[PDB]
Amino acid sequence: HTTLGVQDISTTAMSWVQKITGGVGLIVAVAALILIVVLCVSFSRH
Amino acid sequence: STNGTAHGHPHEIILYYYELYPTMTVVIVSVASFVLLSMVGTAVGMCVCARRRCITPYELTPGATVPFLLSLLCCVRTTKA
Amino acid sequence: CIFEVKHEGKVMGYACLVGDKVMKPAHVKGTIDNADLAKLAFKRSSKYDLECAQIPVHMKSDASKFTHEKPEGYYNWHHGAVQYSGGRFTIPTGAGKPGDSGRPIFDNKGRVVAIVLGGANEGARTALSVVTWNKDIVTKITPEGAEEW
Repeated sequence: HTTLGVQDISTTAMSWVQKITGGVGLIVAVAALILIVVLCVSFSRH
Repeated sequence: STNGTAHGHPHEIILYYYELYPTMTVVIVSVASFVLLSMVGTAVGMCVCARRRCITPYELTPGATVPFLLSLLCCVRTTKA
Repeated sequence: CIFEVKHEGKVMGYACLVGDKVMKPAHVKGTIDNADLAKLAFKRSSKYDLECAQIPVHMKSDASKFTHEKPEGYYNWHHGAVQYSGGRFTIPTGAGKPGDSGRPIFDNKGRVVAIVLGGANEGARTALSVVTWNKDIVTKITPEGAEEW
């Protein structure tokens, strides 16, 4: 009957592009946390 | 009609636009732009954090250099003269 | 080696030529009352409340060599003798007032041991809040309730 809202296909290919986005977000989140950790180390050092 | 092949990669992805559409792609593009902004914001934050690390050792006196390499690209180049 | 920071024609703290750098507490307002020194480019460091630069070649002979070595006993400073013990520098309350920041606390061989930033009044004596050298790196000791001079 068609006439509906996606999304739908095309798997693989679709994953190829999707995988490119969000990874860098995780990286900068981890780096942010690490910077906080080091900051706390300095706070402890003082 | 307007065959909506699968791929690929991507390629076909844009072919679907014709199939069910006006819209679809524009929203995805906006989402991509938002993702880019998040990526850019992260980088900006990272650079500020890199400053936060090089702070203390920003006054003067020997002490890196040293950890300035290994050293997140500045660190150095920075220690020197 | 000691130079005075002036602000609106008024001495706020001091600047010191230690090692091969030119130091002055970051919190001190004003500019070093010395042409050669004033035109320099300082690198601030808020952790250490320090603000160093490099000594011009023509003044490098005028630097003073600092030290991490500070055994309990008495030290020297412009207003008299400071006392060190329990990891704390103190002085007779009243002998240090606002406008004394930047002044070094020398030992008997001239080595700068710490730099005064302010002091907390704890009665008879005031525990000084100073910038002091650790094993190699700068540090800042601030007694509870310090009044930044």
